[PDB]
Amino acid sequence: GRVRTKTVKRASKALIERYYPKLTLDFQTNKRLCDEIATIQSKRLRNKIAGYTTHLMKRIQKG
Amino acid sequence: SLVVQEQGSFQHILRLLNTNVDGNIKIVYALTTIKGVGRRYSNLVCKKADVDLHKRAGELTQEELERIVQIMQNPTHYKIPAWFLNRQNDITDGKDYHTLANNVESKLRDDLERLKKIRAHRGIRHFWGLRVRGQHTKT
Amino acid sequence: KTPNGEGSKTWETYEMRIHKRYIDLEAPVQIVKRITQITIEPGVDVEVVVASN
Amino acid sequence: FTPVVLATPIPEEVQQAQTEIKLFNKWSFEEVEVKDASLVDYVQVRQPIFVAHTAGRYANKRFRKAQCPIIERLTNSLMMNGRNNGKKLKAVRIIKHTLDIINVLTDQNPIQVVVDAITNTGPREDTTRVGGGGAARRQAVDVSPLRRVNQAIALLTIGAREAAFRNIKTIAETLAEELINAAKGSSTSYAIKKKDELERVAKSNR
Amino acid sequence: ALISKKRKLVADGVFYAELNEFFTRELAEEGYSGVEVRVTPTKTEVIIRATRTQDV
Amino acid sequence: PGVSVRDVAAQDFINAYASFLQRQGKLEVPGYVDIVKTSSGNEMPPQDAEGWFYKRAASVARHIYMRKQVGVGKLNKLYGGAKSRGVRPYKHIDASGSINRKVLQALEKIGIVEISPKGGRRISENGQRDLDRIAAQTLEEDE
Amino acid sequence: AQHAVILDQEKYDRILKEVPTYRYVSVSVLVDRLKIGGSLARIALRHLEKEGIIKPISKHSKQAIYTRAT
Amino acid sequence: TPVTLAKVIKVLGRTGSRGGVTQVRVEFLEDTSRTIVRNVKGPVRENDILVLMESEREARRLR
Amino acid sequence: AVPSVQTFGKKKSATAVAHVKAGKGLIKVNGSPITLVEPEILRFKVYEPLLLVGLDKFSNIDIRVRVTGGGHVSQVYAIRQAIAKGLVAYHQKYVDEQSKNELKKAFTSYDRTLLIADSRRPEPKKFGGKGARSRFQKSYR
Amino acid sequence: IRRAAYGVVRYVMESGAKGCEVVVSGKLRAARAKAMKFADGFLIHSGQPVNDFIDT
RNA sequence: CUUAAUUGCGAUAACGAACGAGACCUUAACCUACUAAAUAGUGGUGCUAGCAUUUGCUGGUUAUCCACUUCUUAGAGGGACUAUCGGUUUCAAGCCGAUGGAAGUUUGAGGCAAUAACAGGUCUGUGAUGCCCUUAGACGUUCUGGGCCGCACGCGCGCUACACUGACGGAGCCAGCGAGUCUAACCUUGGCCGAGAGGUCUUGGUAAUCUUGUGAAACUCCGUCGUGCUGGGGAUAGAGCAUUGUAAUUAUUGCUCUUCAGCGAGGAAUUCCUAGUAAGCGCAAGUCAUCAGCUUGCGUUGAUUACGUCCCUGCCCUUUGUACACA
RNA sequence: AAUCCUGGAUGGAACGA
Repeated sequence: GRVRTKTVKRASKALIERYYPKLTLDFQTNKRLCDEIATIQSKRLRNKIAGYTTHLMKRIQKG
Repeated sequence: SLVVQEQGSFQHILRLLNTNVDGNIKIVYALTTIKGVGRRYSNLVCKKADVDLHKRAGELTQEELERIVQIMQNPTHYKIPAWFLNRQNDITDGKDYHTLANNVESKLRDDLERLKKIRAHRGIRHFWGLRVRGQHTKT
Repeated sequence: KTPNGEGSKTWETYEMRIHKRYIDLEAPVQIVKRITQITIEPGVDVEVVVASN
Repeated sequence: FTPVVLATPIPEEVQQAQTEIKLFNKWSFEEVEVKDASLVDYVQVRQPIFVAHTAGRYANKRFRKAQCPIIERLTNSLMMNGRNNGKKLKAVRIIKHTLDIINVLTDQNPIQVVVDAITNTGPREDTTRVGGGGAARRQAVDVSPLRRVNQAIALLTIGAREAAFRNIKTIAETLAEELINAAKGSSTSYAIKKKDELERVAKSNR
Repeated sequence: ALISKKRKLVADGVFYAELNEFFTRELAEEGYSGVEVRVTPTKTEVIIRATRTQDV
Repeated sequence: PGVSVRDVAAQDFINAYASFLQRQGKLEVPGYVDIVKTSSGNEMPPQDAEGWFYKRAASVARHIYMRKQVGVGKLNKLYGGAKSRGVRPYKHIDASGSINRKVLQALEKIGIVEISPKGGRRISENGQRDLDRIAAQTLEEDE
Repeated sequence: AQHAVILDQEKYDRILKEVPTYRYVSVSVLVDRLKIGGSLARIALRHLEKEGIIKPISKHSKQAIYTRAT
Repeated sequence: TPVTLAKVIKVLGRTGSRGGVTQVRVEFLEDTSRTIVRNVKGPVRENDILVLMESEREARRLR
Repeated sequence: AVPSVQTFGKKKSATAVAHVKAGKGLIKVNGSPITLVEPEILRFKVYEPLLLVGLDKFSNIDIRVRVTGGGHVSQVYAIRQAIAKGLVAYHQKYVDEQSKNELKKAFTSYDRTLLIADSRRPEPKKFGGKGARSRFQKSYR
Repeated sequence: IRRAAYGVVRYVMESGAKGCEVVVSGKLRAARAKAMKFADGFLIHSGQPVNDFIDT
């Protein structure tokens, strides 16, 4: 099962809370930005966080 | 290869050395029907004799059969290498005889009874009817 | 895993890694003894040979 | 059709068929077609193939099995009973000889003969034990097309196996006569006998 | 001399372990934490990390 | 266009070259032939038996033409198989070394195979020419 | 150990008369007619393809496949 | 040899003791607009076609 | 110098390297012709890359293949993969990407692991069994 | 035993650990064994962070 | 409601925390982009062999070079995050399908793995150990020799098998995980002798370089059998030849010939298993002077059948009843 | 612009410490 965990969701929520005038809807540049911006200790977490931020950005743009 | 038209002189019980050797099969295994000889020995014998091994046993006229039997009972006289034999070195006389008869059973029994005479462990186990080649007798 | 025999027959593979490198250097001998007295480090074994022909 | 000779000499005689329309060097997956509706989804024909080895991943999701070629499924069903696990090559050769024989007898597409055998051996009704709570009865239920074709293949291969077992007749010969006597409703084959048994048992239990 | 690298490194490990047990049994009073070995040319040094450097 | 032993199927080439060696009648046959099993893990002698030495000779001639250097132990590995060890599981067992050794010696005698540097036996240029001409005749058969 | 090791006069005639009438001929068929055993079935099939009576479409051992000729 | 085909339109739910039987809503091409509920043994996709030996039936949920 | 490429095909162990240079038709394997490979069945499996394109697309080149590792079937699949990949590599580097797309479309409409390698690999063995998922037979008394 | 273990825990968490744990197993105040278990702060049991951080 | 998951959405007399799970680590799969590499390969050029000769084809070659790194090794990195699209869901967490992709069941397999307990196993692993016993015709230590293998029987793992998708005899040749000699005698190539096992003269390797392209088997090409307890099952048992070891006798093993048993698919009962898995097939290591039918791993060939249910055996949560609490 | 509608069950044996 592919349910995201609270570390991922909370980090994404924070990144949206304080870096919304950045963070395009694209996973790739969101990922590179996560690298630029957060001391994440693993590529896998970085990519999961980027994916969830992208998901939240999408369902922000549509409401 | 091609199909022959063999004729009804074919005999299909023709016997050698006190055993009803079957016919209508191949001669090597027909001979393995005999005691004391097996597939390897029979093939060697029928090779040393100039014989068509792709031919059944009810063929093989009697001079051929007796040449075969002579090779069997006196093998070393036809350059059979003497490691091929069964009762090699033969503690009665110290020569290499091939036991191909009911002599196989008689000599089996004689070996057992001389072991019993000298009171060998192998002979005592043979007496009681147990296993003797060094096996677990739990099963 | 167990000292004794009782239990589910559980196994354990321990493993050691051994990494190995080699370099070839066309050197004069003063630099050779300089570079053998340089670069000493724990946990690493160094071998040197000359005239590989 | 005009040959293309080449430094490495290809056999032109079969280069013809090679670079022509596609088939197992003999038999087309053109005019051959499944006689029956209801099971025109579970016979792969179109796509075609060359030979029935096809090291593919079909038993993965749910129905790529159904998209697999029936000939591969026959080889796969022949490859069983312990001493024949693996030996997909033996199975492919057996199928080669079997289709050769089904062409020799009954000049026809043996692919079509096999398909008719399958669709005529597929049992269209089967029994299941309902629960109840300790004393329940068999209930007649319908049978899906996929289970129809699977049980068909199983029955054919098992009949051929139990025939050829301890008999001079070769497994290819047994499979051939069984597929023939199943393409026709001969009622001499293990497959159709079992089909009739199951169907009338269901009729009894309804 | 002239020993394979596998057995060489296994021997290094067993040497470390034997030294560890030895200094554990001896330098108990002295707060023995651990050891380190550093092999060099001309010399091989053995560092002993312990609490107090008065008794050792 | 030119031909080699790599251009001909192995079974047909070995049959042709074994028949050629049998018709030429000049390799050797040792004398303890038709009195051996060819492997300790076998259970019967060969069934050809007015032969099988030209077959083994043709096979190792093609094998040496393929490789660089083979020795006797390599051929014992190559011609050995699974020994049925009665009621215990099977095992790979190398073939009879005396057969392969005497085949290699007879092929040195007829001049197909030469001794090699870096050990083992090598194909000779005479044997290379003979094998190529036999392969030419082999695929010449099908016209 | 049942039947038909060697023909010895007449199954030559029976073979040469009857086998061009079949649709499919192989060892198992010649035997399930309880004619010739398997060894002679192989031999006879080689003989008949030699003479050109039967049309062969086999390629290897352990399964022979012959039909009529025309 | 009267036999009736039937196209599946709604796979309903799995049914039976061990869960090896599936309830299916079927609509058959000759005289469509006459839907039935039946039970089936094997795998089913919807838009699949059945072969009913009898159509004068209607299954209940097996227990 | 002469135009050439080199590609590879894989199936579980068997890397089959394929050099493809400009030539005059010649196709060959471990040092022979593709008419003779093995085991008389899967010769059509190795021919498959040659026919779906149409044999005219080889007269101007020289394929040479070499294999190691695996078994007979694995090596067959490796060499057909290698032939296809070498062909499309040649048609990329020296012929137009349009014809490349055509060849790739054919080989991938077929796609029994012809360009893309089979991702399957052996699950390891684990204690308690002769194999990975299989377990020994327990008794209960 | 309580004084000893809690003194260790105090000294460690003063030294600046994220956490400690002291298990004392055996015969305490009786014959039948009992494992006392003392702790403070934080602790992990799983993963590579065990091999990295905790010292046992 | 959802998830493999007290995993989340969220609801809310609870708030904010910790452990576990997950994260993490290792391995397997992708990279014609980086760093390179006679201890891995390739190409070409010399020299050389055979066939063709008209260019060509298949080979060999250490001090012939020169160039390169696709294949092989690694080190640093990248890559997948269920991406995109469409459905479904209060429209949230999520789920389903297709597309592309090396890879779309937490990508696969594992490691680490909570609280509380069992009066589980183990004093025969420990110079880990309390108490008790024994402590110099000593259950201390050591030497000789036997036994741990002993048989009317019952049980549990397993190995061969009961045959023509099969045996045999020739022609089968394609693997991967490994290990290996110092004050030594290990892995052994090549040549020679011998039917065989194996013996002898040299050589290489302290190892990506030598054993070893571990040219393993199953498997494919040709034939011989031919349905018969048969030639395939290969137990017993006789005789002989070697090897290991001080010593092989109740046979250590290996080889040769002979003897050629039961077993024709196993009631009642019952195990394991859903994909490169089951099964078949062998190989290395472990123990080891020698001896595998064992185990641990490796690869080779590679199916059928579900993609569910709680009916049997059990597990988690909630509610409920209890005269139970070593439950 | 046509247009009549449906929710629903049971199912044997199982002693002891």
